[PDB]
Amino acid sequence: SMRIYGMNGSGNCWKAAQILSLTGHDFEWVETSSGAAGTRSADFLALNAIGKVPVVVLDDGTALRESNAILLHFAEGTPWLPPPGLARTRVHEWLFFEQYSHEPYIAVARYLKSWLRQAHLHEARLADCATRGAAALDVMEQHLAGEPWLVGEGPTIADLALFAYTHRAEEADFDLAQWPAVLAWVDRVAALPGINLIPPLDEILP
Amino acid sequence: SMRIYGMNGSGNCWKAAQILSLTGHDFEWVETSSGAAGTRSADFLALNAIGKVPVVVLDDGTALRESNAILLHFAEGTPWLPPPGLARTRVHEWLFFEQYSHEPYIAVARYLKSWLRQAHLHEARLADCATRGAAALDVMEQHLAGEPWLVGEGPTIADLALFAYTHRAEEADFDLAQWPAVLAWVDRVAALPGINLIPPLDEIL
Ligand SMILES: N[C@@H](CCC(=O)N[C@@H](CS)C(=O)NCC(=O)O)C(=O)O
Ligand SMILES: N[C@@H](CCC(=O)N[C@@H](CS)C(=O)NCC(=O)O)C(=O)O
Repeated sequence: SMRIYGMNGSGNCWKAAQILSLTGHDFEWVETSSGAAGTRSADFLALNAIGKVPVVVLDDGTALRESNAILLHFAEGTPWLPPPGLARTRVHEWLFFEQYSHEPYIAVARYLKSWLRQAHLHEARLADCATRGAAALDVMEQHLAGEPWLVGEGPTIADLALFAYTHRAEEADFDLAQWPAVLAWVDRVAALPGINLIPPLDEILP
Repeated sequence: SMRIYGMNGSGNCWKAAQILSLTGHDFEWVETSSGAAGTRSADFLALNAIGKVPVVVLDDGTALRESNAILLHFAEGTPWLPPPGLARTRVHEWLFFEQYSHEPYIAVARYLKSWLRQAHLHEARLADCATRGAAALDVMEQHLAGEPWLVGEGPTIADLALFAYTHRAEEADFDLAQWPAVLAWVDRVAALPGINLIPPLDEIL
């Protein structure tokens, strides 16, 4: 039976659970810690040498890693992933934008401020995050002011990939009211059948 | 005719030029500055709101961005990219690992040290790059010690994506002799027909 190794509250892990649920796959969740008892354990590194969650393990033992690769793997042949061509390429562009220009600022600031509550250890990092995260939101705003979805005329895994952390941007100290087209898109994605939100970290973390 | 907006010496821009030449596409290179005269100019931001090179613009006006998306776009239907399935997923995994775990350390160290020659101004960051870049090479080494290519039995865009900066790792002060499987793989990729190396940055300056 299929397993997701993940951390409760993680947007990257949410991507994996969300696409599995959207595409009709049953799975077992395995709560995995950070460090020698989890992501840096012998057993885990045997699944993923990179030492990161999410990892999805198929009933045949195959271990899949990288949240955006997991989105691509399970969305293949569904309306969540266009076929090769311009639309698929536009999806790819947003997924690499997400990993390079968005996640490292939004997800990280949320982690440091609302998960660890270590704002004080990362003043420099956090100011940079605030600036570069705002720039990533500006890119999303510019696009979503003119089209309601990231690609083509309907939702795709590009929307899922950027929704993962953007829907919880308040925990990274971003006020989405200042990016009204992004806010409207967050609401549009949240209203889609089958989409679930990450509850507030304060309510799910020990 | 097709254009590539890029920076000479850039590994990410090399990915675009390299896949276009491997797949038989002629292109015009357009050198693009960093900042108001290039990547942050109004004309360039109209092509790519992210304000980053490479950008590939087709004759019909279509502007493509993100070096790994550009690899995916032009490799589709060629031996460089398998059709959907497990091997194709393995390719994706390496492309995301490259962007998240490898490029931000190896490409950035190379740029700050060997392009800008400002190592003295980025101490904490470059120490972090040295540590995390080494970890990324360890992942590559563990794989490549057991097989010659990143995915399956032959070269794919996974190899191209990782080769782009790894082949010039010496400019970020990584000695590839210390990762012998990665060293062997760099030579293996470099020997494929039509693969061109990025010239040393000291020849470009
Ligand atoms: N590029 C990866 C990044 C995943 C990632 O950063 N995972 C984190 C949690 S959100 C992790 O496993 N932390 C590393 C550790 O604890 O060692 C992806 O999108 O899957
Ligand atoms: N994820 C991008 C990264 C590209 C990138 O970092 N390009 C830099 C090269 S210096 C850039 O254009 N930055 C210019 C700017 O931000 O103004 C890709 O792979 O294409």
